[PDB]
Parts: sequence; structure tokens; C-alpha cells
Amino acid sequence: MIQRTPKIQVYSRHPAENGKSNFLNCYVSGFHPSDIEVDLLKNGERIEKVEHSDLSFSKDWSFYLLYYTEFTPTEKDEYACRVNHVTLSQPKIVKWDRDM
Amino acid sequence: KQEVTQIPAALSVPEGENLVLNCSFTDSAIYNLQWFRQDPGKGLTSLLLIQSSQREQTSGRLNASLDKSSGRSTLYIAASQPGDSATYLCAVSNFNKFYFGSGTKLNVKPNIQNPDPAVYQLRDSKSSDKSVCLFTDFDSQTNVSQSKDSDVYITDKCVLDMRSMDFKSNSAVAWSNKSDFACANAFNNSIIPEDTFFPSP
Amino acid sequence: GSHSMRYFHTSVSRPGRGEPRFITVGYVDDTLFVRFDSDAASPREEPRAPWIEQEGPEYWDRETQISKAKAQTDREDLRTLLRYYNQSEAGSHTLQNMYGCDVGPDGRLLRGYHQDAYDGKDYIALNEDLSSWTAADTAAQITQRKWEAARVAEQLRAYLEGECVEWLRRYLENGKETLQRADPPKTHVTHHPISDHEATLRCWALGFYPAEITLTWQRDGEDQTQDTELVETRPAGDRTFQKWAAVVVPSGEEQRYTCHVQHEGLPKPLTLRWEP
Amino acid sequence: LRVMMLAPF
Amino acid sequence: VTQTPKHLITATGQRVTLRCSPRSGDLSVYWYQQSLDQGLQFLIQYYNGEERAKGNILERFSAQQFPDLHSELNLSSLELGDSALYFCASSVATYSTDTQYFGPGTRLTVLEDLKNVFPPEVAVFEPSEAEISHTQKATLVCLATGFYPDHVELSWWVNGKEVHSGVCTDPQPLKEQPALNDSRYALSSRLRVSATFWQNPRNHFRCQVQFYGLSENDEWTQDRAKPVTQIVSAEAWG
Ligand SMILES: *[C@@H]1O[C@H](CO)[C@@H](O)[C@H](O)[C@H]1NC(C)=O
Ligand SMILES: *[C@@H]1O[C@H](CO)[C@@H](O)[C@H](O)[C@H]1NC(C)=O
Ligand SMILES: *[C@@H]1O[C@H](CO)[C@@H](O)[C@H](O)[C@H]1NC(C)=O
Repeated sequence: MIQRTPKIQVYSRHPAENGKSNFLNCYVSGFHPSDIEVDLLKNGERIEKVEHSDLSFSKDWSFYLLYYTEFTPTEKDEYACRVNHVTLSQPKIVKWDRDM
Repeated sequence: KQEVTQIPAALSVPEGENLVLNCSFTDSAIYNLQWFRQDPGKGLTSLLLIQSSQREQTSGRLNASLDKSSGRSTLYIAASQPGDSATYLCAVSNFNKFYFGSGTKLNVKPNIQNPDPAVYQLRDSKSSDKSVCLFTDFDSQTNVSQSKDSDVYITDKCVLDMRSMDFKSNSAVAWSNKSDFACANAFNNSIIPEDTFFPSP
Repeated sequence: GSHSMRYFHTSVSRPGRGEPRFITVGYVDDTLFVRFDSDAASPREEPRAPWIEQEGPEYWDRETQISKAKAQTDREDLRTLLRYYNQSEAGSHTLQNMYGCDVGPDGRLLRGYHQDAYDGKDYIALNEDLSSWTAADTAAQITQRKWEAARVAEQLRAYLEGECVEWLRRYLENGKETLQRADPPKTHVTHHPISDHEATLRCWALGFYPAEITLTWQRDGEDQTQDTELVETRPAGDRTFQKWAAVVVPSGEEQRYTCHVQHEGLPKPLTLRWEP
Repeated sequence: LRVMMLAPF
Repeated sequence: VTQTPKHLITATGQRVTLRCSPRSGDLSVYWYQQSLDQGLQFLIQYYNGEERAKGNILERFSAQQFPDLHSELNLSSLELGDSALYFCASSVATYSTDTQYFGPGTRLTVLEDLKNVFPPEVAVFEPSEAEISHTQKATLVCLATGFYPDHVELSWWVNGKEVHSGVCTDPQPLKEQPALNDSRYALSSRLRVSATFWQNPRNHFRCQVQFYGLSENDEWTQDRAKPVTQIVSAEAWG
């Protein structure tokens, strides 16, 4: 019935320090229905062991999911989050910004 | 594993007395707990349904508790009436199926205002070869005892309600096929009130 | 001060792809502690917090047997709602349910919850008196009359007034070190020039629990709530949360903008500025 | 603790 | 909730069929077996035509719920232990917050052979004049003797109409010789009326005993008469 487009946020668990291990998170929320595809990208290619949280929702019945992976950030390496939903014309990518 | 036990097995109490019927169960993960009364004929009739998280339920003179942690339920009957006489079953609903208890039989003894005990020899029927002796109008405190001989058969006590006259009366029956049968010596073993009218012929 | 226990349920049917998927989670405040996924090998209720692992095996058997019964009931309800709404059996539909209780500092019930949703829209919910229902349409009124006849509200009222508050207080004592102690945020202000005449100031709040926080920018004592870009509070991944707010500031006048953050773990509301 | 109740639609 | 049949006398190795009709609007049916050694035991539950819950039901017990929400129960290759009370229950649905409604119950007795089945002989006993003079009320006693098994329903009938006030009946039938050999049963009952009503000679008293035994369908090779399901009565006048 109702269909909502997801809000995407890609960020790190800890402040970015090149050379030290951290966690890269892709928080998706506000979408409906629950069928969604989320892959974490490194240099354009997918990360193979990405873990996700259990499906939950909010007061307005919109779902939210957290896709996270342990990683070690560097200056050159570029990370992104690919999200695919029925409300999208094509898969959407949100690049990781160290200041956002 | 669920095992429901009910104590006591039987219960005979004077009318007006408050009762405490206990029920224990070993599996606490239950959906509810019910109390049924079983009368011969109609069958099981539900009295109280205590919800899974409810700790008490009430309906008139019935007041039942529930503690799932201990695994215990208790039905309190207030001001016992003769109509309450029946068997009371403790039921419990689990994930897989329903479990019932052993049961508690209840006999609410009424009160006879004037004990007028008397043993009467009713007329023998032309069809029958036996003569009947009737112990009637005795108090509800007398413990009727069975016969010593196997040729004389004694029934258990029983009450009748003459609602038109608002009268209640106990009654016991004995019979035998041997001609050496005397109603004065029929209830020989049973302790008989010495004020019993023996209308010796 | 206020604490809550919540249980969420989601069922999405997959016609042709197998059985409907059922996922349920439990929260004490903003901390996940139990979960159950129908698409696992031998699905069982698993723990997700350290203070819940202290429960005996009988506890886990009950919670698993409750989540597996809820998944069976949702399969019946999903097929029932197809009859109510004349929907097709080849379409994927979503059933959602949430119930929970709120308690204050006294340790007694403040507010009870129980509500269902079909395809993202409200279906039937338990009123705050824990004794009546509000149906969204005439199809939910069919369920409402059945739930009133079966006295469903009386069991929920007993649960929400009883075991929900009692077992939440039990969880708050077993996890007293993490649930009853709040983590204040770590604040700082960054500067990002946009143009020669325009720049942006970003006020950060990192590593705070619970998720409730308020970030407000102020122009010389007046809020720039219209010109402030705020983002949804996001989970950091270690049971803490992050939030930031930004303002478009004319270059040169950065010292006329102040960030004000309020959180339970903070002794007094904070005032922070861009330090060069 | 979860609630033990079956209430179909 | 209605059940059929009411009573059921049979031998070992035979097959019976129990049917149940739930309350209108109820979608769930439950079957129970009440035996002396195991008490009330849950057999199986059907809900809206499909099997939902199952207890320790034997493989030789077959049940089914029809699209009209009625239920059937087939007990095959009967044994002595199958002698029990079989109840049927119904509920609106599968709500854990709602109750069940039980039916009257079907009583099944399984014997080794139908040779020891005997109907009762009944005889009323008119009141004593000593009691009439001492209590101003008259008690009638009705003795039923020499029947096996204990599938008897006793009732009093005054002037062609059944009466329930002032009537007492024994709760359980008494065995004549309590011993190993399957002895026949006895049953007494009392009816108390006004002494003036007993004096009036135009009123009629009738003790009726409904005995359930063999059906005409069953075979009978013994020399004595068939102990068919019959009614034995005895009368008295004022
Ligand atoms: C029933 O329980 C009460 C307390 O709950 C106890 O005092 C009483 O003795 C019990 N009845 C028995 C054991 O027959
Ligand atoms: C039921 O009995 C308990 C104790 O036996 C008592 O505390 C409670 O007040 C009773 N409930 C009612 C409604 O009488
Ligand atoms: C029970 O037996 C009857 C008669 O043979 C048959 O019609 C019916 O289908 C049987 N039902 C089951 C469940 O076996």
C-alpha cells in the first residue's frame, strides 16, 4: 500500500584516523515496504562479509536497518553504500564523507 | 512436562462453610487456568477463567487466585450452598495441548432443623421377593455403615428437596432376599441415633 | 527517569518464495536484548545484551515458543486480511505489531501499548485505558468485535499492569550499570568553507546514550531552526548514537552562532562555539 | 518477558 | 454443543463412530476422553476444518472436522480400556483468553462378550403407615436389580409427567457381589410426596428405568431373550 523512500546515511563509528581499525556504518531508515538491498562498497567493489541489524520499525511503521563492517580507513581508499529499493528508479549510491 | 494435581480428592462440608480448593501445576508457561464443575449429565461447565497474567478472578461467591511462579491455583467458595455439590476440575492450557487435574468431589451437607430419625418397613411388592427398610429423616452427621452379611445390601445416604414445602430430607435404603430379615436389625452395624423411631410391628 | 520495554514484530508474506518471514526484536529503552528470525536454521530466541544471558533455559524455551506461535498466528492473520480486503494471494503484504509498557521513577505503570498495522497503515490499537480498542476501518471492526468477545484486552491489561512492569524492573536491575547510567555526548564544532562569502558550521554530538538529544543553533540568542540542516539520530554501532546540526553562516561572522545541546547524561545544557 | 496470548484477526 | 450417540455398549474388537456438532459460529472442536485410570485426557483439536493440536491419540483413533464445522471420531479395534466418557468441546476460535463449551458426553462400555448383558427388574415399594402417621409425608422406594452394565437412567413419572422435586437417586449403581466375577448392579431411588397426595387414589406413580444394552443390529445366539435397549417400569396407586 504505502511506499516510502529510504533515508541513507554512511558514516564511521569512530572519528576517521588513517591506519587504525574502525567501523563503517550505513544507516537506512524511513522506507516501506521492507524489501531493500544494501551493499557496502570499497573502491567500487562490494565488501563480502557485511553484517546487518535485525528488521525493526518506528512509531510511523517505517523500517530501519544498520549495515556495518569493520574496516581501516585511509586517505586514498573510497567507500560508499549502495541501496536498492522499489521506490528508486535505479540503485542509489551515497559516498562516505569523513565530515558528514 | 505438565502435571496437574488437585487436593483433596473428596470433600463433604456443611452448608454455609467457606471452602479452599487447591490446584498445583509443574509447567508455568500457560495461556490460562480454568475451573470447571462436573455434574452427572450435563458435563463440564466453566466457572472461572484466569488469564495468563491475571492473579485473581471473582464471580459471585467464587474467588480464585493464580501464582504461575509457584505453580499454584486456589478456588475459594464462600457460603457453600447445596447446589454447589459437584466435582471441581482444574484445567490448564499450555503450548501444545490442555491438561486437566484429578478433580475434587464436593458434597455440601445441608442442615436439618429437627432430626426425626426413623426406620420404616415399606410394603414388599408383589413382583419382588424382598422387603425394603428405609432409614430416613436422620441428621446429615450420621455415617451410614455397610452391612456385615452379603445377603443384605445397604445404600449410601442421599438428600431430597421438597421445594414446594421447602423441605430437605436424608434417606438410606436396605434390602435382603432372606426371610430372616428384620428392619430393626438391618442397620445393626451403623451407629443409629437412640431417638430413632423403631415402629416395631 | 522514564523507562520502557518494547517488543516489535514484522511479517512479510512471500507468495511462491516459501513461508512468510517473521522477525521480532525486544528493546529495553534504546538497547536491543532479544531477537528471533524465522529464516534461520532451527530458529530460536537469541540474546543480544549481557544482562539477559543470566536467564535459565526455561526462559529461552518460553520466549522461543512464544515467537514461533506469533509467527503461526501472523500466517493466519495474513490470510484472513486477504479475505477482509479482497486482496490477491499473489501479492506480498506486511503485518506489523508492537506492544510495550512505560514506567516512571516510582516503578509503576504510566502508559501501555499494543497496536497492529497492515501494509504500513494502522489496523487496530489498544486504547490507553487498556480496556478498549480503536479500529481504523470496517475490516478492523470485524477483529474488534472478536477481540471484545474473547476478552483480549483483559489479558493485555493484566500483562501490561503486571509482568511487563515487573520484568522490566528486573532487567533494569540486572543491567543497572549500562541501562540506568546515561552516557553524555562528546561535543565539538567543525568549520567547512563553502564560498568566499559563505561558510557552514557543523555541531557534532558523538557517543551518547540514550538516543534522546536536542541540537539547536542560535543566532545571537535566536534560533536558526529554519536555516539549520539536521540529520536523523543514527546508531554508532556500539549501542551509542550520533547526531549533528549545521548552519549556513556568512563568512566572518562565525562567532555570532552558538550550538546548544541538551542530554540526560549532561549535568547542565552545553553552549559551544567554533574555536579556531 | 513476552506476553502469552493467541488473538487471531 | 450436541453429541451422538448418548450411550454405546459394544464388545472388544468392534468399531464405533462418535459425531459432534459444535455451537453455531464456533470454528474449533475438541475431543476429550475421561477414563477412571487417566482422568480427563485431551485427544485432538480441529480448527476451521484443519487439525491444530494433538494429544496422545492412538493410531486406531480417527477424527475429522467437516466443512460444516461438525466433527467425527472413529474408535476402531476396541479394547476394554477404551471404556470411558468421550466429550466434545467447542470454542469461537483459538483465543487463549476465551473458554470452551463442553457437550453432554458419550459413554462407551467395551465388554469381552455380550453374554453377561442383562436388563434390570424394577419394583416400587409403597410407603409405610407408620411414617404417614409420624411425619405426614410418604416416601416411595424404587429398586432396580440384576442389570449389567451400569447404563441405566432412572426417573419418576406422576400422572404421565416426569417429576424432579423431592426425588433422590443413588449416584452410582451398586454391585451385588463385589468379587472377581462380573456381578450385576443394583440401584435404589426415593420419591417423597405429601401424605394427602398419597391418600388420594386417582393419582398414579411410575418409576421408569431406561436401560441401555444391545441393539437389534447385534447378533444373539444365546437361549435367553436379547437384552435390548429397553425401558422397565413399575407402578403404584393411592
Ligand atoms: C491449600 O493451600 C493452603 C495455602 O495455600 C493450605 O493452608 C492448605 O492446607 C492447602 N490444602 C490442602 C493441602 O489440602
Ligand atoms: C479473594 O481471596 C483473597 C485471599 O483469599 C483476598 O485477598 C481477596 O480480597 C479476595 N477477593 C475478593 C474479590 O473477595
Ligand atoms: C469414520 O467412519 C465412517 C464410517 O465408515 C466414515 O464415513 C468416515 O469417513 C470415517 N472418518 C474418519 C476420520 O476416519
